[PDB]
This record gives sequence, structure tokens and C-alpha cells, in this order.
Amino acid sequence: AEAPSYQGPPPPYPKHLLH
Amino acid sequence: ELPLPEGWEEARDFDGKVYYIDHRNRTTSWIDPRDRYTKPLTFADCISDELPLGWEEAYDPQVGDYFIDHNTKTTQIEDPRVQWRREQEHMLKDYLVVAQEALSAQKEIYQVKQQRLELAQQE
Repeated sequence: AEAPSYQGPPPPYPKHLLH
Repeated sequence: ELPLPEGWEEARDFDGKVYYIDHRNRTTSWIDPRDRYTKPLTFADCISDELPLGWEEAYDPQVGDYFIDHNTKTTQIEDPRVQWRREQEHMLKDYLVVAQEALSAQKEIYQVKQQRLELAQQE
């Protein structure tokens, strides 16, 4: 009778694209 | 069929769930960046089937269909479009009741004014 909890954020911005 | 804003990339989950990459701000979101311009902002602006910005339908094999609110990071089973509907129904019903009460109070005043006018005729 309860909905599944909120999944959370999507995958983080690609780390190999930062620097 | 509107294109993605520049700097944005569509992408998928390990599970296959779609999400969006903002290369300018270097961030990611569950929300299609075009939703801004195409979707209703409120339940009030919703037409037909529509869900407002940040809301999504989802299915769970144990509990069935439910709703995700990315705006408040919450989830619920009750249909938010239907709760809004009923709510507006309830507001109208109570408003017509207040209206009927105000109108009936004015009916009493006139009937009383009427009797007092007649009493002045007698005297």
C-alpha cells in the first residue's frame, strides 16, 4: 500500500569530462 | 519533436531509465530540459492526461502504478491529478453553500422589512 522510496539522483556528470 | 537545448545530451541508466546531461553546467537531471517549455507548470494548467513539470508515472511489480515527484523528491500511490480534481470539486461545493447562506440571510432581511412596512400601514 506504500510506494517505493524516491530512487535518488541520476548518474553523476561523467568524471572523465571534468578535467 | 523539439530538439534538446545546446549543451544537453540524452542518456541511459544501467536499468535503462532516461536522464539528461547538462554539459554547460556539468550536471545531470531526471527532467527532460524541454519540459520547461512544453509541460504544464501546475496541476491547474494540466490538460487531459498531463502531469506537471517534475512529476512522473512509474510502475512497480509489487505495488503497481505510482507517482514520483522530483520537485520534492517524493513518491505516492494516489494520483495527484485526481487529488487536485476532487479538491477543486470540494471547493466549489462549499462555495455554493456559502453563497446559498448569504442569499438566504438577505431573504430574511427583506421579509422583515416587508412586515415592518405593513405594520406602519396599520398604524
